[PDB]
Amino acid sequence: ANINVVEKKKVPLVLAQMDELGVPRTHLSRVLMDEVEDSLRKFQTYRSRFYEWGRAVKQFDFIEFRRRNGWLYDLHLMKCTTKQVGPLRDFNDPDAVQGAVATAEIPAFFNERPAWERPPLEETLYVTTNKERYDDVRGGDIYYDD
Amino acid sequence: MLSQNVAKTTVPSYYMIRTNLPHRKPQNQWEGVYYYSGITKRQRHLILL
Amino acid sequence: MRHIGQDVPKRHTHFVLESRLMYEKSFRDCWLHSVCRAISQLDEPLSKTVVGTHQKMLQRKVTCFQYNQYGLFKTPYYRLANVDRYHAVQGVAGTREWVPYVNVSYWTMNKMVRGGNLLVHRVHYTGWGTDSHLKKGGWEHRWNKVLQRNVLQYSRI
Amino acid sequence: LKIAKSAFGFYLARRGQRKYPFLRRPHIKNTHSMNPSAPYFWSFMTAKSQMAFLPEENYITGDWTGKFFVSKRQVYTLQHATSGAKVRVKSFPSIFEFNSPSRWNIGKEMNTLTKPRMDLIDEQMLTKKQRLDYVRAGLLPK
Amino acid sequence: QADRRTRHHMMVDGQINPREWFNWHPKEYQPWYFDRHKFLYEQRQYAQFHHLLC
Amino acid sequence: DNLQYKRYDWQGWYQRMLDVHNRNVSLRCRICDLQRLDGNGVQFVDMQTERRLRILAQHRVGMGVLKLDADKYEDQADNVTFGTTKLSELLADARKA
Amino acid sequence: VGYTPVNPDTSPMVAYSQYHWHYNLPQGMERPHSVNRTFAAPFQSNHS
Amino acid sequence: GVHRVGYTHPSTLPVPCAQRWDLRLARARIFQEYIEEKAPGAWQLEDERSMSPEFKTFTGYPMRDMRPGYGQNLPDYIMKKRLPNNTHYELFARRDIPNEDNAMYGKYLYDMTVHGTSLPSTYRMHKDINKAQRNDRKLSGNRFKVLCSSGAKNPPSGWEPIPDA
Amino acid sequence: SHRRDYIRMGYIPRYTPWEWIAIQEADQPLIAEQIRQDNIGTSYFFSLNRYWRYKASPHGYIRHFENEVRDLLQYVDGVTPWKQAQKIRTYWEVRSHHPMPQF
Amino acid sequence: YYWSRYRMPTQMPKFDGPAPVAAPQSMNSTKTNEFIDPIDDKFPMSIRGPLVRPDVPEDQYVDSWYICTSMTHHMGDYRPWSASAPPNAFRFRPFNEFDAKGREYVQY
Amino acid sequence: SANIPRSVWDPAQHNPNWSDSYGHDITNRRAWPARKWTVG
Amino acid sequence: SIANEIAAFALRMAVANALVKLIPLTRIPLKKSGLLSVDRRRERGQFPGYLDGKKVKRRFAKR
Amino acid sequence: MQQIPGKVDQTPFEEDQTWLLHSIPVQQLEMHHHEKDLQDLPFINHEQFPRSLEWNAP
Amino acid sequence: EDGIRGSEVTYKIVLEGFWDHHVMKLAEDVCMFLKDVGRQIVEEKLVAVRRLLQGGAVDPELLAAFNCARAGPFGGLDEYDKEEVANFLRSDLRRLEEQCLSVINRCNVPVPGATNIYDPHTSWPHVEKLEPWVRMAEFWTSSSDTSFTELEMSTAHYEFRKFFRVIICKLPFQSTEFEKRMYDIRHWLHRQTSCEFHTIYRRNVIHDSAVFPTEHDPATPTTHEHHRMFSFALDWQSAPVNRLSTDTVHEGESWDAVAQRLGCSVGELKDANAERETIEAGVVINVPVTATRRLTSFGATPLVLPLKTTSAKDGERIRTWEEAAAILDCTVEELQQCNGHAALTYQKKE
Amino acid sequence: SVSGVFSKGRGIGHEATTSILRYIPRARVPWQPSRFGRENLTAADMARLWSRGRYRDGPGNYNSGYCTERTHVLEENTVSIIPRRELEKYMPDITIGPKALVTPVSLMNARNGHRVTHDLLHSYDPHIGRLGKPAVVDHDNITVEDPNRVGLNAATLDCRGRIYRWLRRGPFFQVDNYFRRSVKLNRDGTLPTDFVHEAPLMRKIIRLAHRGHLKAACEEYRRVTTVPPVEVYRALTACCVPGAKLADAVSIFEDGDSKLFYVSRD
RNA sequence: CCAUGAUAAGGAUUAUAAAUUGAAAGUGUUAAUAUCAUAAUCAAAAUUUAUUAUUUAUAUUAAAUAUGUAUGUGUAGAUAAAAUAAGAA
Ligand SMILES: [Mg+2]
Ligand SMILES: [Mg+2]
Repeated sequence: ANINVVEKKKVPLVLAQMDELGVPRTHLSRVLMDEVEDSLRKFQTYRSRFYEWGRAVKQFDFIEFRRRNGWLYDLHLMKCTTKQVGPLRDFNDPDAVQGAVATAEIPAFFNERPAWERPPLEETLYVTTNKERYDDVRGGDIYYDD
Repeated sequence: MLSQNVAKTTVPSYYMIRTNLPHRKPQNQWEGVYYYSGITKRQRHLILL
Repeated sequence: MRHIGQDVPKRHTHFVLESRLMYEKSFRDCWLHSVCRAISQLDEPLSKTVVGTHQKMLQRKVTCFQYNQYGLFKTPYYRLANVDRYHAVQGVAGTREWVPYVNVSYWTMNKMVRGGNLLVHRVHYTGWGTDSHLKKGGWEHRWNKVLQRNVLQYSRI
Repeated sequence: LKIAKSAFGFYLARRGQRKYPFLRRPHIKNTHSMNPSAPYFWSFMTAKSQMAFLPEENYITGDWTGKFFVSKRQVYTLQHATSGAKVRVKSFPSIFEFNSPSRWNIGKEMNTLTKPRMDLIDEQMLTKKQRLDYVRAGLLPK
Repeated sequence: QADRRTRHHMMVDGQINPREWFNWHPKEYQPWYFDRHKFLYEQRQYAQFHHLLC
Repeated sequence: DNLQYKRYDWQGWYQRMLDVHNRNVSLRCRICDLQRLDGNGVQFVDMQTERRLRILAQHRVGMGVLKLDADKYEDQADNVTFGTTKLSELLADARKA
Repeated sequence: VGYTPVNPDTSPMVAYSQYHWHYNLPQGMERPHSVNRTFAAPFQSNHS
Repeated sequence: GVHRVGYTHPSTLPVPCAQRWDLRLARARIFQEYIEEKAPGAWQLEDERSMSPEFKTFTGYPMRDMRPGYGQNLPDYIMKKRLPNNTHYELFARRDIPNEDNAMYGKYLYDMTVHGTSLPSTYRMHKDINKAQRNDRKLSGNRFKVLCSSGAKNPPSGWEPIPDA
Repeated sequence: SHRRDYIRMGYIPRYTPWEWIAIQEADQPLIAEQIRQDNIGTSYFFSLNRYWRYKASPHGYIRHFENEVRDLLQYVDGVTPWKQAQKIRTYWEVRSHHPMPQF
Repeated sequence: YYWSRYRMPTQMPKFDGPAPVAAPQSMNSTKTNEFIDPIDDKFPMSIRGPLVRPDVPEDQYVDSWYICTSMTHHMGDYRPWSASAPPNAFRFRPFNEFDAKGREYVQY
Repeated sequence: SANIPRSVWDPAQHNPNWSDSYGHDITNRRAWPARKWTVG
Repeated sequence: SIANEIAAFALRMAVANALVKLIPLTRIPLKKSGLLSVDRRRERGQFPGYLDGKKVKRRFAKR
Repeated sequence: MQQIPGKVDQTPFEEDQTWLLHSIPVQQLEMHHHEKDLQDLPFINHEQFPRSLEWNAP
Repeated sequence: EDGIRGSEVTYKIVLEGFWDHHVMKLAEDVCMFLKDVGRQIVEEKLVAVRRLLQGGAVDPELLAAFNCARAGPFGGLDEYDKEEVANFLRSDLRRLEEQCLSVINRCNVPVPGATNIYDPHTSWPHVEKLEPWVRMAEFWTSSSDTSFTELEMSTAHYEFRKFFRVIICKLPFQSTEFEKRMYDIRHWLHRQTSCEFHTIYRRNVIHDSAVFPTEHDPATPTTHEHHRMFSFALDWQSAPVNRLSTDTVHEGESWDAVAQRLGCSVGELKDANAERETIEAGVVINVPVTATRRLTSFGATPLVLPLKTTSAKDGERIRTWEEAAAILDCTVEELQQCNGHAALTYQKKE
Repeated sequence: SVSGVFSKGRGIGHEATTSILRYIPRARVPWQPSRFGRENLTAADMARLWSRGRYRDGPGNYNSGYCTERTHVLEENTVSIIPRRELEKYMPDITIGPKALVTPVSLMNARNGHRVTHDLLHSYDPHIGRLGKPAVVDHDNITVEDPNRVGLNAATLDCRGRIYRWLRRGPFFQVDNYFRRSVKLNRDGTLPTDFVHEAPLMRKIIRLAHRGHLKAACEEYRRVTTVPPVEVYRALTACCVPGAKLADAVSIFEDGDSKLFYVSRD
């Protein structure tokens, strides 16, 4: 994500100081007051709103707004992760049977086949859909890449 | 229609009843609370104009 | 209803919901009720301003009022039935068949710990525990310590 | 429970002869409610103060079509005798009635004037086994 | 009263009964909108082609 | 709550519950800083003013520190208000010496 | 196992399984989440 | 012994000073305090148990007051009393309920947003699926039961149920 | 981010990395009431008496409820005809008619 | 699905072959513990020691939930007593002067 | 101030007394030969 | 009151350990006389199963 | 103990007899504490939050 | 106080896990974090302080604030020149530098082999242990309708635990930004771990002898009787009492007749009322808030309306209600409230 | 062959919409298509269902006194009811009537958000007590019988999701909904500020503030149920000026801003 | 109301040192057999159930309402518990 946005979180503090110093907040360029108002609308909230901001309705409506604009990717309830990453093999032993101690969902750019191993740009030259087998599979993976 | 609308449930059956597999994801602790911060195309237009 | 299209395996689970309303009712009526009692039974002069015949007058008026409330929840808490939010087993609170912190019956508690569902820790069955206070004075003393940190460390204003 | 005397006989277990914390037993049955005391007559199973008002049940709270029995905690009032009206209490098997008025009742609860456990025992509600056992106790003749 | 159309049936006439809610891949319940009034190739029956549109 | 009761319908009443459980505000001051020259030149709190103070507030004093706990209202704002009121009131009386 | 599903947040046997984080692993945060920063939703109340 | 409590007004003394009772009253104005006039002076009892370092049970505070007749019905008890509002009784009231997630959200909502649809409880679903599987061999062990009978008893103008054997 | 052994080969950060803190911090809004700035003074007269929806509400013990008590008295006395409350009896008043009330 | 998480990431070891060395196997009347190791409990204590788990400061041990046994909260790693105390600490100690009680009352 | 402290990334603020991650934990688990002397 | 033999035993052990800290060689006779020795004994933990709460199992009747 | 002036009062009793022979009653029913009643019995110890028993309000 | 023992603002973070080592390791993490954020902030305040020390002006406002006393310690209105005031300011800033350096120096002690975060000398912030919460659940593991005995013999002991580390940071000043990072640490908090925030800061309160005046005891005393149960709800107002800041000048009065009436100097009365050069009969005036004799709202003496010669409506006696409701400027219903006799006999006050 | 619970039912909404609407297919719940709710019940059936479901006090049960049966059978023994007029003779009648079931708005925070002391809980939201229409609470007319069916019934058909809904409510729910359902800006752009029943109060506040009693005026300010007119605030702050109290003036004005629709911006 | 699962109780020979005197073989409530019916505490209530340690002679009912019966030579048969900070050979 883009980090430096946190500096905007500084603002509702600075604003408060302006009141204590007696600098009127209404003398600001209209430009900057728009920018800063947007900053407020990002991070500031009251006690009032905060008691109610976790209503399930509001959460799900946000989910819906995301659905109509077709960004479901990051949401919690609304994504289903499929692909697993397999273990690394040791030359110290093939015999050793590894198994999973813990499992965590992390972005694929941590470990993904190095750029020189895979075919050239896959986004442009290959149309790939991850999909489920319709038949019963007796063993192996129930998700294959088409 | 929309390809990220993808079944969150397995086909209804007795596996739901006879197994300890849970029916939902557990809450993610570090997921922020979804809240509304933002503007419309209409509002941006108004401000610029 | 009439056992048509019932969702829950145990019908009596519904009682739990009912129970909740009971408690809700109390929140609404408690303050009211108690005031109405306190002003009612009070013999001494109520105050400097309200004394004598005015006092008896007001007292009877208030108890008349309290009586006229229909539906007011006066039932003492220990007379309400505790019931499992899971399997709807019941227990008498203050006995070994009810478990206070999870608010479930012995049956459910057993079921839930043995197959791991609730997270607890086994301790020697015969002792006081891991804990210091209970190790010291038993149930009563830990009770007291609770009273102490909820109330007594504050010097009220 | 062994015999179902009510609805709850299906739901409840007896759990042997089992001890409860002091003064809390789930089902209040006052066997002692009528328990003769000459000297303690005004202090026993009655208002802890003589200066208290009568309970809720000595008054008509709202617009009533009417009632069948008045609750057992309703105190007997001089009007209960004088007025000559039906005074009903829910006891077992069915209902107890104050029929033969007296001033010795006044100022006590009908919780106190109604014997909860009667010495009269119907043998028609008893199993043959039960009747045998009551004979053991030297209650029923045989 | 009740018949093969109203009743719960796994299979009506030697084939899987579509009238039963639980006889479908749950993905079918997932929401969609109506295509037909929009241009021929936006419509979902051409989906495999959608990445190529103009 | 960052954990469980964080994000859904119950988040509201839980949050509120916790805020009303914590509504206590403690208000402290030493009695060494109450002994200072007031704007009229009198010493604000002197020996007898302190004696009268200490007897006035009984257990509300310890270790030469006055501490008032205001629980009266559901929210911390009103308890700072209530607390300051009781403080200035107690000083008002104790100054009578 | 039952008609009442195990709520996966409370149940250790879920939490501490091989498909989640056991208590002896080091308990840090797995991945950051910027939700409200990436795509932001404008405010429309259901009430006017 | 038995005596009449007494008070010497500061004007009467051969040096004026603040009497301790006076202060007591000042205090009772400031922090509002009920003066219990019928309080017997002979009943002062420290609670031995919790107030003496000698017993293992020592909290340094008067845990209980020792009055044998003390009861919840007394008016004074009601004046210093904690109210059940916003105490644990409430937390129980709201979070302990048969299907836990009905505390977190409306079920219909969640389902309609996640799945496209509302889903039956698992138990209902068991009932149903079995209805299907066993209607597909035997018939007429059955009975037709509903909420409202007026739908089967007068069916609409169409509606000709398919005969079966 | 650059560490390709992260959860796979067993490297799990003991200290949560600066970047991630920056993000988690950047996501949630900051409550405005948490700033705590008072330059005026306490409002003695008005503040506690403010409009009933947003009002300062007493809590716990009944003493703190003084205002409410007044209202509950006034209101009650207004709605309750003495004609009616006449009828409510005290135990001794009733018992005066029992053949032996006093011993 | 929501269950897409709970698939087996790797292939589980098959059970190919016989009971392991000195397994419990049960003839006519035989009291059998699957739990107790056959070989290492039968070993005399004077040799092996009363120790169940490596002897190390118990802050490295946590009592497991659902299992009767303890585990290391840093899995499999161990620090010897020598790394708890300062360098060359007599009877490994915060300081060499006194024991716990001694430190405390000296301080008093 | 800055969101990420200057003392983290700026080499002018570098702390020379700091050690690498691996070194200390390697020297920590060392158990030195306990027969230092004859006789004991 | 701590006067009773068990508490006395404890007291003895205490004084002895002190004395050893003060006069090091004195530790040899003490140890041989079994002063410094600690015995581990406890009342049985409280428990509802037993009548008196400690050692006595409840009454048994043949069916 | 402070007391209301002009009221007739008693002083704590020195002579054991004066205690034993007075009309002071014994606890008979269940006993009540104004605070402790909310967390019900010693055996049911109701707690809203799992705060450390030592926990100190700032 | 110097060094460790003293601060302007103290934050205590109480971290709570389900497992001990969880909260311990958590405490180490959060602690390291606040060590770096702490160093940053305190460093900045240090460079600010050092600049301030190097030189700077003095407020007109601060100067004024030093010079407000009627009489300072030497018994006359004191003149603080801007030099002296700058000298005070400078003293305190020197102290602030001492404390900043203290904190910063502590921050730089805890190196990897040498880290000990429990002792407050060795690191900032430091960490205290807090006793774990432990609840033992005791219950029947048998389901038996048959026998109590058997239920009892089956009894298991299990426990719930909760573990607490406490994090202490004492700071020489109050930064809003530190509070921000600190409240924010709840968002990256460890798995299944929650926290509390205890803030203890210093805040100027203000005692007015104006609103809470210091007065002699009443010439009537207050008895025990004013204190019964519900005397709090009935016989008393909530303090402070309402004193009038506004007063009407009586006829034969002059400036110091009014001033001797209100219990204040003539100068004062002239200054609160500075707008007016002269005070005629029947004019409203501003009572200087330092006046001794200021009146309470609604003195205890009831206003009484005699029937008498009234208006021209009769010139004989007053009759109907709203006539008097116009005379006394109130709603008729109030007047009916007060007089229970005059309400029940009739409305024409026969 | 047909066993139902009720014989007949009715539609939620009327001809004008339905006769046309039926031409557009509505998607029914997939597993249970046919919905019969408590809004579909007839008059009699609803009356009966609202009687049952409250333990003892509720009208359905026979000894509650609201029972309209003239006879009731306890285990083969038939009991004839005692009429109320006869019940009065030994058991004095104290009835305040409707108004004793309703506390003022003042107490509402003490009562955890209710004005209503009735047997069922009364929500000030539209959707919990909703039958076919949105629920509204009459504070004048409250009866044991509850004609409008606005109360929250424990055991009735369809009650479950409602009860859940109640337990899920936000911390200010009762209060907030009571405040917003009444007291809203007029279609004109006119403040709600002018209401007949509360007018003498505002007159009293102003008249008190003018003679310079600030505390008195505020103590009466507390009792105000509706938004007070701008004149009130003018009077209060103008009273605040002479004694120099700033803080109280500011908090007054801050009470009028954004809370009360900015009556105090003037 | 027919409608499978699953956790209790129950001492009989791995011992003393740096150490536990409570066990798997299943005791109402729990997941695939359906085809008579609404039975559930929110107070103040009706003994027949094998499976339970009660206060025994100087002083004796005050707060939720709180037990009126059995003095009989420590007395039939038959039964109960314990080797654990206690003291048994
Ligand atoms: Mg029911
Ligand atoms: Mg079984």
